[PDB]
Amino acid sequence: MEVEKEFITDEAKELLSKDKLIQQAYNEVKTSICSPIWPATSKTFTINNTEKNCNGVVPIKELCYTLLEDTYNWYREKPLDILKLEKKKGGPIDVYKEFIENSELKRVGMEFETGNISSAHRSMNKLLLGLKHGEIDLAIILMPIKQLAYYLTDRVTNFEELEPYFELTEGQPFIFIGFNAEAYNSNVPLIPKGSDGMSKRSIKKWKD
Amino acid sequence: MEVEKEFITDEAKELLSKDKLIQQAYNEVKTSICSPIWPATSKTFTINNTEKNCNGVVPIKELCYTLLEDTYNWYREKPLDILKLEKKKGGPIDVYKEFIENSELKRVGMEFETGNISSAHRSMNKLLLGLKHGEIDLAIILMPIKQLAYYLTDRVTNFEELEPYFELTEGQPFIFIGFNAEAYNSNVPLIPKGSDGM
DNA sequence: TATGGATCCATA
DNA sequence: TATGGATCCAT
Repeated sequence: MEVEKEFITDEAKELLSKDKLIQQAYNEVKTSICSPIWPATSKTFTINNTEKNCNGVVPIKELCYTLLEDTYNWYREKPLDILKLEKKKGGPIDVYKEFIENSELKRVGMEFETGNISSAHRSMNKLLLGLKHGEIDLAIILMPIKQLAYYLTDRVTNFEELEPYFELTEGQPFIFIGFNAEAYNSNVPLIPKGSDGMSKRSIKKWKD
Repeated sequence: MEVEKEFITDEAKELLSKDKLIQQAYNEVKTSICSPIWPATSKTFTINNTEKNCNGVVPIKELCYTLLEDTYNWYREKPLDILKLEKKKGGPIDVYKEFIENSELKRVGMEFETGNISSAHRSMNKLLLGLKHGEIDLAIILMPIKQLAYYLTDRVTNFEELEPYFELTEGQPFIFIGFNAEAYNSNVPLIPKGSDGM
């Protein structure tokens, strides 16, 4: 997979230039998102382009999550205190990791959005909320770009469609990454939808 | 239909206290939202409570829009300049109306959310964007409360689920209103569904 | 009566 | 075209 579009707030740029732990986080994220391939035996991600919305989204994230969790030690389902404890309503964050080096600690929250575009607004607000309540120091949202999404389940989150709203995270450190396949072709197999595209891996939950 | 819950940012409270144009927009929407009845012969909104999520959501909004549009003169699908003109990306706002009186104009935008709860965040954000850009002066969101939603299509916007995010509108004039059915009864007809997604 | 999602719809 | 929406799913 390749990263083709990115939006970095000014606040995230400042941390990205001076801060080594943030620098480290970003690198683990980029490398993880560039890792997905299709098919499994290939060295790049090629997507079937026979027709509009022909592919399901589930399997596309697998290799990204595996790398973060198993090679980089990020956790899944970290709940925010403002939600679990105070409001007692609202689910957790997709991915999370604490980066420590001597006295320094940096907490990063991230959501890899492949749901409907409307869900991304939710992920965005949810990260907004943990940033404003001091629970995370940087927020990251990963999603496909529009070109890629043309061949995915209809209406999934795409960079270009969320882009007019990026402006609502100003004043906070946030990074938006739009990924695209490295090739389009109808020789490759279709990513399955439904149960068949379902992940069957055990996930590294924060509660462990 | 009844209005059962409401959250008014302190900024909207001020306006609702001082502004007549604002009070008028408010009473209009309230009257309209209290509009829906079921069945069509009834004087109130009765909802078939046979099973969880047994009713569809479309025909619920009908009578509310009708009053807004036909009686009160609000306009549907009003595009925002930041999106249609500047960013050149994005859809319009659901209901809009200009309150003009003397040298005064009050611009109100409103979203009647019956889509997935996730959508509600899109609506909230789009209305925050119009507020931030000075295109509207008050933003309002109407949604079912959880009790009523329980009988509607699974996962539709419900007051209580959006509630933890109200604070994201802080500093802005906003109004969230949650409506409920006047009664529940298994003898009234089911609100039909469509064939969306799955 | 919990909650993030995954999928397809209809009208431009 | 592009966009808001509706409908069930999985844990």
